[PDB]
Amino acid sequence: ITDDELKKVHDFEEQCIEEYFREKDDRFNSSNDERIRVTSERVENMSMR
Amino acid sequence: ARSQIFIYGQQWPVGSLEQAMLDALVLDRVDFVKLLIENGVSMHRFLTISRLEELYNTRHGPSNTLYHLVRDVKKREYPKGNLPPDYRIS
Amino acid sequence: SWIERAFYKRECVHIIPSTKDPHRCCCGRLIGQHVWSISKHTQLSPTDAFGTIEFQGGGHSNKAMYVRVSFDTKPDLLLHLMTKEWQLELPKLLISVHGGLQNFELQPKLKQVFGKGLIKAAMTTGAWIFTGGVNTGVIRHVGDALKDHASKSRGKICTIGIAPWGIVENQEDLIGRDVVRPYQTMSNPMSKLTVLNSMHSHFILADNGTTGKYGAEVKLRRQLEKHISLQKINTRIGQGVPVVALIVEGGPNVISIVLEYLRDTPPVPVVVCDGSGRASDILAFGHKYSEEGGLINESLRDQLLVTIQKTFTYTRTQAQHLFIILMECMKKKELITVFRMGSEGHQDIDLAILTALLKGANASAPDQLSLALAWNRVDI
Repeated sequence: ITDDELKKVHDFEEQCIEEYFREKDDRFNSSNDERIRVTSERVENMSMR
Repeated sequence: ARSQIFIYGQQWPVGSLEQAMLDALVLDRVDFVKLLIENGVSMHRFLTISRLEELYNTRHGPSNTLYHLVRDVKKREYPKGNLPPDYRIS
Repeated sequence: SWIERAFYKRECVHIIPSTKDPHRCCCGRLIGQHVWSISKHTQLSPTDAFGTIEFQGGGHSNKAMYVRVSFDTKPDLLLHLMTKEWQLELPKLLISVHGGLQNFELQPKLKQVFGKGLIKAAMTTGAWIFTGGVNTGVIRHVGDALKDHASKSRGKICTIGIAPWGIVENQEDLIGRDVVRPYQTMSNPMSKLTVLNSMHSHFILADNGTTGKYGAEVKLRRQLEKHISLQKINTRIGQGVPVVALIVEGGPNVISIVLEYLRDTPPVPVVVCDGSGRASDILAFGHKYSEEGGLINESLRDQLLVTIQKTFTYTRTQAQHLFIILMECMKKKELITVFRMGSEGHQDIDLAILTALLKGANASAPDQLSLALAWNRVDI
């Protein structure tokens, strides 16, 4: 491919990498286990406070 | 380091951040690499040939099997044998 | 090739007046470094600095388009540039963020609330954020908010910053014609020049010729905002796009900016924030202690005078003139919406901003409904 097409392909790859990483973060943050753990830690700190 | 050393208005000497970058790289400190990158240090202006050669010749951090690979390819290229202990891997 | 043949630029060909330092000319640049017409004798030429900036370092990698334009260019050409060459649709909302050029630190809760509000307001309505461009103070806070937005959200906030061309660091690094130029986010503390903000989307870096001095972008930014507000919104009910003015901290000049915004046809609502300090705090102290607008009694008048003379370190007559400008601003007390951290100050930036826009338009409920339909805000 040419150079503009190479830039377009590289930008598409960076978009895909960002999409995948932060969607993985959204999946981790919306899971039941992470929610339960965050709630328990907040409830413990809230009980001491 | 994030909450005290990298506070707002902190004066930084020229070239010290790249030295801290090299020291964090040779000691396998991923979060310090992240913090230094987020605090202005760029890999394009930092990474040189000599710095990469120093990174390949470091002795800190975890163990690796790179020396055995270098010894094997040196034995295959020039059939010598065991590398000298004070060998700089080019 | 259209950018070079449409936009122009100016450079310092003067008689080199030393004023104080023999190397420092009227433009401030070095005496041998050379190559308005009053004392600068500047000449006009096609531009040589436009394209794309690749922000190297500073965490996330972000590409920001840029163009160097003259300070006297007509805003229609600039708006055509953003709509056509940069492929930006016409915004449903314009936000003008003003503040102090000096760096400052705010409370953590106030900073988090302000950043989340600015991000959500620019996201839901698809607005344009207008900053000072360089990475100083309030624009630094906006850049931190955009960094958080990139760290936890999937949108692309259009955050066009307008900065003086002569005050940005590494001016030779941004020289090119439609060429991607790398930029360094490192800023030398010894140099008085400041770097551009890393997390901005577009730049309208304006050159009046001079280097290291401000004032080369205020008139162009105001004219561009007026020209944008003159454009009709896509609802076609008979209204232009709404313009708000967010003020954080600020100095003596932002009071004059607020006066220019309020005493305008059409009027522009102004939203201020409390807890940052300086001019925003004196505006808030005026707003709570105001009674019937300009009807301010003597005791709080003297309190305002002494707080102006203490915070801004001004003289007696300067504080009196600033209080006169405050009262001239206050005559229009209905437009100014004051956000207070905690309490019953809408508990959010965006409720205050959108409510201020709704009663700054001051039109019929069909017009407010069409504005809310354009912003896709059913809750508002």
